[PDB]
Amino acid sequence: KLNIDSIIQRLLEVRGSKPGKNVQLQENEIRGLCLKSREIFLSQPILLELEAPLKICGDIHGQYYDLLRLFEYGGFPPESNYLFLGDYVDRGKQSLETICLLLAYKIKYPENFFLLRGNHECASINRIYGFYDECKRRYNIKLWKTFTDCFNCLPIAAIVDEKIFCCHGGLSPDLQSMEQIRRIMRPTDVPDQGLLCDLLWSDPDKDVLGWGENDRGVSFTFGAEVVAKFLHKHDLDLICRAHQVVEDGYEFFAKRQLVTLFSAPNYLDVYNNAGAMMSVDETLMCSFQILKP
Ligand SMILES: C=C1[C@@H](O)[C@@H]2O[C@]3(CC[C@H](/C=C/[C@@H](C)[C@@H]4CC(C)=C[C@@]5(O[C@H](C[C@@](C)(O)C(=O)O)CC[C@H]5O)O4)O3)CC[C@H]2O[C@@H]1[C@@H](O)C[C@H](C)[C@H]1O[C@@]2(CCCCO2)CC[C@H]1C
Ligand SMILES: [Mn+2]
Ligand SMILES: [Mn+2]
Repeated sequence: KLNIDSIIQRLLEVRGSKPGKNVQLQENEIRGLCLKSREIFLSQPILLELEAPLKICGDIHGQYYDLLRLFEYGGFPPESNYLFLGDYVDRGKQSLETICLLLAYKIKYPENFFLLRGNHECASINRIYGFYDECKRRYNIKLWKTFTDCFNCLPIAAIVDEKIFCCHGGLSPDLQSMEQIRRIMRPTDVPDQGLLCDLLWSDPDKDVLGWGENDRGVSFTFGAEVVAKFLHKHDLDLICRAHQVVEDGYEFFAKRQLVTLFSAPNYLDVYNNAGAMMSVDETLMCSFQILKP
């Protein structure tokens, strides 16, 4: 009953309009996007096994027109396949248009479009950093809770061609086998510290080789040795994550065993960072497409 094509049409109708122009979908349409995508998320693994070619994107944080710029540069679905690493809402001015377009494409192209969970796809987080307020203003809190129920079902990681491990934050001192991830049950809010918490919040740190203290006030930091042990144990070549703002949109850490992607140019209007998107072809060759602010 949900008219996906009309929703997409209206959402894309603003590409070319003055940045900031809102697209106000009906409440029933947004709830449908949430309920239908949730079903698909639960129907697919929590640890996705994808194949190149694919375009991987980092944080978007409600910068809708920048999301439109990414698609125009990388190709609107289904021209290209996409994998987003999380943090779709909060901070930006248009989290609603942003998340709705993404859910809409997930429903429209369930086998060629994927979305991972970021720490901002968490109630306790998006309640404070913007999304809740945006829903309260343009719609209502009940709709916000519907979004939360959808987010609690997002997959947590993906492996591209058995070589690239993708997640939002990073590793966990609790992560020993890939099975541990695959066994995580949904829906789930992340109520306790531990594996899922770390996957959503950890960061690589240049100072320590093993495990360190995280300035975020949650989770930990991990060094090059930790990364090395992980990659070899699971026969992987690289970790692709997001979660941290980087100047060039992308940046390597842990002696190039990990790459961080961030796709929200000029973050919060304060940073003058660029946004980036990483393209991976069938020859498992990695390439970066930058998006200047
Ligand atoms: C969000 C965050 C963290 O990520 C953030 O990490 C730190 C370390 C590095 C990071 C810096 C980021 C900068 C680049 C940006 C640039 C701009 C312009 C603004 C700003 O924006 C930050 C938030 C946000 C969203 O914009 C982000 O970019 O991260 C806050 C500091 C701001 O100067 O910094 O700041 C320290 C402050 C910390 O503050 C909150 C943190 O308190 C959240 C807290 C840990 C949570 O705890 C709970 C309980 C425990 C388990 C987890 O859930 C409940 C929910 C919530 C209260
Ligand atoms: Mn994050
Ligand atoms: Mn983020």
